[PDB]
Amino acid sequence: GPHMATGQDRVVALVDMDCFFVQVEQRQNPHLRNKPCAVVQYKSWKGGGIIAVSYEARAFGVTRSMWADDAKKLCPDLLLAQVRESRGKANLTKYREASVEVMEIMSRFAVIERASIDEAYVDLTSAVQERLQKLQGQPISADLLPSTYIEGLPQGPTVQKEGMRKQGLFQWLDSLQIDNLTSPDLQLTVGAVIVEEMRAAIERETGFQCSAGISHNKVLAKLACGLNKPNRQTLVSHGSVPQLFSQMPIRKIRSLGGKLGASVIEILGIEYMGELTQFTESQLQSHFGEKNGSWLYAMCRGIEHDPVKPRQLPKTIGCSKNFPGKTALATREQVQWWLLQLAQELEERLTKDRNDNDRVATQLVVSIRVQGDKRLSSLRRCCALTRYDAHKMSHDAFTVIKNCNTSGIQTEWSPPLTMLFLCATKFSAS
DNA sequence: ATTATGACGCT
DNA sequence: AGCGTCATA
Ligand SMILES: [Mn+2]
Ligand SMILES: [Mn+2]
Repeated sequence: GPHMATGQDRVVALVDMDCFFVQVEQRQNPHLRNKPCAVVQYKSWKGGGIIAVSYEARAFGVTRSMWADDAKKLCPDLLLAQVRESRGKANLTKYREASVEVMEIMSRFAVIERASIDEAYVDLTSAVQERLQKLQGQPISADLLPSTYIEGLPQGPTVQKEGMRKQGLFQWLDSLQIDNLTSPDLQLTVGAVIVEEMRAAIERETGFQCSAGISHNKVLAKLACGLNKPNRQTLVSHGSVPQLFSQMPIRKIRSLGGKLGASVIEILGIEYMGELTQFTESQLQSHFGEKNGSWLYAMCRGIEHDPVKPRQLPKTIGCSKNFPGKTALATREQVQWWLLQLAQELEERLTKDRNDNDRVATQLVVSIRVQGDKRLSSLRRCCALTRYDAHKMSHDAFTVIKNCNTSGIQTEWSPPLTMLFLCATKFSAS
């Protein structure tokens, strides 16, 4: 245990915007503020599909992946904002641009890894070292942590939520050894001070509220972020992990929400993350492979080494559209019209990207789905991307897929297409 | 008939 | 390269 690496070398934060597309719409339209509201795409089919939900609306049981007509049954006064439509399809440009606003603010504090349209990881290790020296070994005042929860506290020997939060924070700060500049708990605490500042800057400069997690790695930071949403941040210390994990369903951990997580549970006969500690690393590797087993063995002990990648920008720019049920594309001209629609939005986004970010895509991926099939994608073919023009891209896309047509006559398309996807990839500096 | 994305791992 | 998994609004 002298040599037992603690996995406490880094301070990592995860910042995630609260109900993000909803906040974007509420900033634009003040009538939606502090109301049960949701963001919907399309409208004809069952009122449209919900993709974001305000906390007021979640109180009524409204969720994402709910049809708006069904959501209105739970919440009759639900207000709805519609995703823009351009060239016959949902267009997410407003939310992508809002995301850039937030990411550029975070980048003033540290290197960030864009993890989704509305969240980024922050490696704060260096910022913390600097703030620690600025500090002088003064105590950290509760006043510097006005929206911070310390997971696991208060504990040991009032019934208000904010009262509980301060109780826990006071116990944490009372215990801290601010004397030691290499203390991991102290380092997390200064990390949280910086994230309060970052979150204040995001709200001041965009109007958007967010939550955050602070811990020693990405998985714990992501988990921490969720603990006290909305508009709060949570510090998960190395020490808080045994109790936290002792009743944490395995599926709650990032990457375990799917088939792998289900196989951990079934094969091992366990339910909670903490139960993993009873297996040897070799045992876990035998069941889940070398990489996953090593990852699980360390992760259940609160340790993970995945770095925060310095990447603020998406690696791919894609445009996709489903043609569900009876709207499936059964005609050549239909297929070519929609490929052009997709290609025109792609050209628009690619040109904007080239101007803002000094880079050019070099590969065009074309993906389709066929009726009665499978899975999200039936077939994925790549071809060169040499020019940002929609007509070339759409013609090229048709070329690589046109032989998928089992149809006897080339005017018809069989079996009908239920999805088209164009994705630009393999960016190079330009 | 959730839809529209976007990253990463496997072979 | 093409496929599959996991994730987010
Ligand atoms: Mn969010
Ligand atoms: Mn998110």
